[PDB]
Amino acid sequence: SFGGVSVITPGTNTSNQVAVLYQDVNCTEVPVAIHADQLTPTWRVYSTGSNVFQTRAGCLIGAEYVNNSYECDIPIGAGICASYQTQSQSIIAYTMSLGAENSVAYSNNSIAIPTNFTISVTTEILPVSMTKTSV
Amino acid sequence: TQSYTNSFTRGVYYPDKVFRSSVLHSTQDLFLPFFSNVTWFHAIHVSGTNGTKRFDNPVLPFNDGVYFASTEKSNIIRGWIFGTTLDSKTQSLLIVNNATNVVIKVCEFQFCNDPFLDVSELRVYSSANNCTFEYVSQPFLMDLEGKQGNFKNLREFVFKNIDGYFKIYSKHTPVNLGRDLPQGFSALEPLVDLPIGINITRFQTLLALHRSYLTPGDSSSSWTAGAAAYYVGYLQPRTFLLKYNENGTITDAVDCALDPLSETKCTLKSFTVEKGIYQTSNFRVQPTESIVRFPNITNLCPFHEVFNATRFASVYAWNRTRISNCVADYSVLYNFAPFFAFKCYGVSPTKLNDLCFTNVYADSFVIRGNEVSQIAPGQTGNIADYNYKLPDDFTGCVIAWNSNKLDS
Amino acid sequence: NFNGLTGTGVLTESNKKFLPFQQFGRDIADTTDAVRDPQTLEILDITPC
Amino acid sequence: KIQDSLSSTPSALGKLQDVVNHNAQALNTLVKQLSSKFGAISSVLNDILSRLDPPEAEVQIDRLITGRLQSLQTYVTQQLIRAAEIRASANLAATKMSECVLGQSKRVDFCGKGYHLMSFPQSAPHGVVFLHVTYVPAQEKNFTTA
Amino acid sequence: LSRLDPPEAEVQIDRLITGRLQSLQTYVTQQLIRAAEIRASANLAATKMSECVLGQSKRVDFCGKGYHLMSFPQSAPHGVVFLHVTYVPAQEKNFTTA
Amino acid sequence: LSRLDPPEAEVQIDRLITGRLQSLQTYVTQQLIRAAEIRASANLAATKM
Amino acid sequence: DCTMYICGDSTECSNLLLQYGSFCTQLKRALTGIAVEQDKNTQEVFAQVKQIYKTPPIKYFGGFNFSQILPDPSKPSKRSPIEDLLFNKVTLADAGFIKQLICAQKFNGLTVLPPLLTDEMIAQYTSALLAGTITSGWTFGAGPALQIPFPMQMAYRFNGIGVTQNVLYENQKLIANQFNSAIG
Amino acid sequence: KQLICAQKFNGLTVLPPLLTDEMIAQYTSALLAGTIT
Ligand SMILES: *[C@@H]1O[C@H](CO)[C@@H](O[C@@H]2O[C@H](CO)[C@@H](O)[C@H](O)[C@H]2NC(C)=O)[C@H](O)[C@H]1NC(C)=O
Ligand SMILES: *[C@@H]1O[C@H](CO)[C@@H](O[C@@H]2O[C@H](CO)[C@@H](O)[C@H](O)[C@H]2NC(C)=O)[C@H](O)[C@H]1NC(C)=O
Ligand SMILES: *[C@@H]1O[C@H](CO)[C@@H](O[C@@H]2O[C@H](CO)[C@@H](O)[C@H](O)[C@H]2NC(C)=O)[C@H](O)[C@H]1NC(C)=O
Ligand SMILES: *[C@@H]1O[C@H](CO)[C@@H](O[C@@H]2O[C@H](CO)[C@@H](O)[C@H](O)[C@H]2NC(C)=O)[C@H](O)[C@H]1NC(C)=O
Ligand SMILES: *[C@@H]1O[C@H](CO)[C@@H](O[C@@H]2O[C@H](CO)[C@@H](O)[C@H](O)[C@H]2NC(C)=O)[C@H](O)[C@H]1NC(C)=O
Ligand SMILES: *[C@@H]1O[C@H](CO)[C@@H](O)[C@H](O)[C@H]1NC(C)=O
Ligand SMILES: *[C@@H]1O[C@H](CO)[C@@H](O)[C@H](O)[C@H]1NC(C)=O
Ligand SMILES: *[C@@H]1O[C@H](CO)[C@@H](O)[C@H](O)[C@H]1NC(C)=O
Ligand SMILES: *[C@@H]1O[C@H](CO)[C@@H](O)[C@H](O)[C@H]1NC(C)=O
Ligand SMILES: *[C@@H]1O[C@H](CO)[C@@H](O)[C@H](O)[C@H]1NC(C)=O
Ligand SMILES: *[C@@H]1O[C@H](CO)[C@@H](O)[C@H](O)[C@H]1NC(C)=O
Ligand SMILES: *[C@@H]1O[C@H](CO)[C@@H](O)[C@H](O)[C@H]1NC(C)=O
Repeated sequence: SFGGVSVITPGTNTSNQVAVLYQDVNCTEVPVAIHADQLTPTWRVYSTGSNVFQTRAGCLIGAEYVNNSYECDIPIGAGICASYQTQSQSIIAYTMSLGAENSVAYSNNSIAIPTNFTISVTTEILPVSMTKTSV
Repeated sequence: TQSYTNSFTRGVYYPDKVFRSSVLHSTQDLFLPFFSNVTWFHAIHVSGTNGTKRFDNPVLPFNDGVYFASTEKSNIIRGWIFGTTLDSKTQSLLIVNNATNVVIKVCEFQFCNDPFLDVSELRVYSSANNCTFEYVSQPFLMDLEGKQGNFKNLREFVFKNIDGYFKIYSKHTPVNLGRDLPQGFSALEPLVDLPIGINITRFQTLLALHRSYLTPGDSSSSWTAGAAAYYVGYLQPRTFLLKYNENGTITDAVDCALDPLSETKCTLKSFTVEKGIYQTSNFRVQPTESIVRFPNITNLCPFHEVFNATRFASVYAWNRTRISNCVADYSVLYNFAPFFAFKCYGVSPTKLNDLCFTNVYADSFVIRGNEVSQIAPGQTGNIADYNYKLPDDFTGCVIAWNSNKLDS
Repeated sequence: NFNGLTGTGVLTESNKKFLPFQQFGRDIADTTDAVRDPQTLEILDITPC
Repeated sequence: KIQDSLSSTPSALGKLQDVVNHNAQALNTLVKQLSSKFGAISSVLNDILSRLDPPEAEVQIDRLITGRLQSLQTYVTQQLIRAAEIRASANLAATKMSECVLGQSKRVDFCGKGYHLMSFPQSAPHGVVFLHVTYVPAQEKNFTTA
Repeated sequence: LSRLDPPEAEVQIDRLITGRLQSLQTYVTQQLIRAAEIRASANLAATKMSECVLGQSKRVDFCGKGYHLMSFPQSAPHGVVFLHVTYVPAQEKNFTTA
Repeated sequence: LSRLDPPEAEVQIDRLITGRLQSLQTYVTQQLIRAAEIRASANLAATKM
Repeated sequence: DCTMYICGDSTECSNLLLQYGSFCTQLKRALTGIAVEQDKNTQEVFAQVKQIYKTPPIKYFGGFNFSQILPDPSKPSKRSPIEDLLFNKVTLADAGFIKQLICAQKFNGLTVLPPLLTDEMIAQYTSALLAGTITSGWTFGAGPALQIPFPMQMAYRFNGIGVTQNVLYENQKLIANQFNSAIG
Repeated sequence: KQLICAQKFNGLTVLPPLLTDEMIAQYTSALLAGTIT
């Protein structure tokens, strides 16, 4: 029951704590089962019994689920992204927040029209050339 | 006494003689796991005079080299001992230093204790029977004194016997102020190399029992505390990613098998990893055992009959024999013919005894010397196309030997 | 052909600080950049043509 | 405040940074590919000639050269793809320069977000950055319409 | 195959065929990228036809230089060629405005 | 690896591994071009949206 | 996975591969770039909106019927009938759902990473921008969504192509019937 | 420049772009003057 192994970590100069994600495998079977000279990754010092969440992209080790949804920092898959959160610092994996939930007041006679505007300058960074080379 | 301690980050040497600067080269070799278990040991001989006997010498395993670190005043520790099975049944090593000398032997030494009587020799071996190798010259360790015991010297030694060329990776770090294995990082460089060839799985060392001090006695065991001032570590093959300084030394290094963060730092060549997900490796369940299900046959099919015959047929009419259900050992046939040529094809005769065949066919005949190599898949000539050809996809192999003594 | 290490290029007196044991310099190319003369025990630089 | 945003942001010129770093990494991988045995006794030609002899030195050098040529081939193969993607991005930039800069664009959400007013391009290392000036209706009030 | 014998001719032919196969693989790897470039240019040409030819384009500098009027395409060998018709303000004069 | 001996099993394995590596390289080279085409189509889709 | 695909659990073959140089770390990086580029493609195409809109509880658009394109709570996937039609029409092969036979036989390091935006939030993006484009018109493409009634938004679109509002306000029933027949 | 970039004595050369970053700035300034005057 092999599969890919992914490390979810914040910046190294934010912490030294990571959360391991196993690709496309349910934990109840193999990744919880671990012994010396039994699984090729010898970094298995991780508990496999704490902060064990199940994700459609394979279940995740090291982070606990949070109901709250925010703009997601570290993509994982299947609408899940883990990120660093202050409790007091630990890695949490949640469901993607699609965006700010909003409503409109559509009626068959009401209209909305602005009275003051706002000039805003954005930036679009487009590469136009790459380092020419010869071999 | 014996006690445990945490290795922290130490036991890193330069894998190569070559210089680097501001490089992050990685390598696979024998090293010390970071934050690994290290065993203290102490030998109490202070009360030996008032009887009671030392009785404090275990047989330390050597498997896959040993790391050594300790703090001796001047020469409290002298040398080490390798070997296996102790008795003259197998060999042993007698590495030991003398003032400004070192003497190495691989003789079959039989002994019972490790008391290098001095503060001389003997008492630690009783058989100079069949010594094979000896060596001399400058000793490994140079003592330096800071005029006081506060600068506790630390002698980190990396010990290996991989195909001989026994390694003296060492450094002097008297910066210790009392703390055992202080936090930090230093590297280790080699001194000498020499091959012997010996199966070592046992380690022991030599102390100055004739004048010893500071050896408290207690029953500390099973992850307890006790002052020993003598550390031993074992090496296992690992991959390490090393940060070579601008000057050229090693500033810091990380493991590639300890923590998934370190595995990330190793799989992407950088000491700094930013936010994000990364792919490192897979995980495979290791086999518990190996099962063999070769068919339960014992009747050895007749190979002596086909090989050692007296009426071998001609090449134009070759003598074909079918082999049926049998367990054939392809190692008793080496005395059945001179075996002038035993070249074999895509099946190699070496581990030929671990394979199963649908059916085995042997054909015996006689040909001339200039055409002994003529029989091969796709050869052409007279015999090779008129009397016997091997197909290009032929699997198996041919056996040739001269019969000039008989067929003359 | 320093100690069996070959190559073609100009050699200049280098400012590198090879440790007593390190002999051949390197960069991040797995290619030699500096060498120590085995006889004079001084640190040269290697820069190909 | 756009200058302050660019200065204090962690990384806004991510595209140009990636464009430079990709070629740097490809070049370094190509150069590091020189030191590989590719199933040869050694990866140094002078040694593989002096120690060996031409009979098998020819096949050893053949193995090394086919490995080296394949490694160089993968570099240029990914280089054509990278340059094709850069050509697509440069064509996109050219149209943006031809329109957003040299006139108003009725294309919504092309020259920045919101209704577009104009743009100012600025030179960048291995790329161009645009300063789209856009009209955003901002605060509003409801009314009754027929 | 007239000189050698199958034993060693097999490995010689193997080396030759793997070299030839590598050479052929290179050709089609280049062909894929060339056809991707041509596909992008053909999408550009299709948008250019549907915009410039079938109506006016308010896109500045898309259908030729200057304000665009129309475009007449012409068939070309392995390509298309447009005749953009453009309105250029030509000679001008200064004035005072408020 | 059960039939041969390491001396020649090394060259057999090397031939097989270079064949397999070429096959894998072909797949990724095709994938890169397919990704370029899909990125062009997705940019067109983004503009269309 | 290069090692798994090439040298299946063979230490000797893995050792022979290691010398080939960094010819597979690059291979991993290429496909990682492809995957993150796919996620960025979907995010850029759909997440053009900062905020998620919902349709008003009542559905009257001056005769316009959007039943086939607006998602229905009845179906369990919160998708439009048309969207469900397309999902049925397209036969997806794999999605990386911890299946633990063609997909199964890929015990060879070939794995399919599920897309970051699963097909329940892509539907939410689509529904949100549909609510935006049918309650606020284009105005939500520039600033805050501006509540505007649909017949008036339609007459404004007609004004866009030089037909003037009078055509729409004199044919509203006809345009609604034509639109509903076309959508059906 | 004949250490990473200097190490490339391996036939790997990078060619300067035709438009050095002092005429590109002139282009940008010129079309800025056009688009603001
Ligand atoms: C250290 O001890 C060794 C034995 O443990 C001794 O080796 C002697 O070295 C001298 C040096 O010239 C020789 O002449 C003797 O024949 C050696 N003796 C033996 C038994 O081999 C010696 O006491 C010390 N080693 C030195 C000084 O090299
Ligand atoms: C180890 O040394 C002993 C010394 O007695 C050897 O023992 C005898 O050696 C003679 C040599 O001519 C043999 O003829 C005897 O048969 C040996 N006696 C035994 C083995 O009991 C012994 O051979 C030596 N072993 C090795 C491996 O060198
Ligand atoms: C070194 O010698 C020792 C001698 O005991 C070997 O240990 C034996 O090895 C055999 C072969 O696997 C097994 O019966 C046991 O592991 C050991 N026997 C006993 C009675 O304990 C050891 O294997 C040798 N080392 C090497 C590398 O061959
Ligand atoms: C073939 O088989 C015969 C048995 O029929 C064996 O002959 C032996 O040959 C050895 C060596 O010359 C003698 O020392 C034995 O006394 C012989 N024994 C018998 C019973 O003949 C032997 O295995 C083979 N002989 C030859 C000549 O190859
Ligand atoms: C071919 O097979 C063997 C090899 O020389 C010859 O000898 C007999 O083989 C049969 C099996 O086919 C055995 O049962 C006999 O014991 C073998 N010996 C004798 C004396 O018969 C066999 O004669 C050969 N057949 C030919 C040449 O036609
Ligand atoms: C990492 O973060 C720490 C504190 O957050 C800071 O002091 C340090 O400079 C940072 N290093 C880098 C390379 O960004
Ligand atoms: C998340 O929601 C459900 C019930 O509302 C349940 O799993 C749990 O109580 C909630 N968790 C938190 C942290 O609110
Ligand atoms: C809006 O539509 C509802 C539902 O048909 C209707 O009851 C209401 O009178 C309408 N309002 C106007 C102003 O048409
Ligand atoms: C070291 O060994 C002791 C006992 O053998 C054990 O309790 C402890 O957990 C071990 N520590 C490490 C880091 O292996
Ligand atoms: C590193 O080199 C510099 C200049 O060669 C020197 O000043 C510095 O002391 C060196 N660092 C050491 C020897 O630790
Ligand atoms: C090398 O030998 C020469 C003469 O043989 C001598 O002058 C020199 O001191 C020796 N050592 C070094 C480091 O050059
Ligand atoms: C593994 O767990 C997930 C989540 O509960 C589930 O969808 C999946 O079906 C499970 N695996 C199998 C093979 O049933």
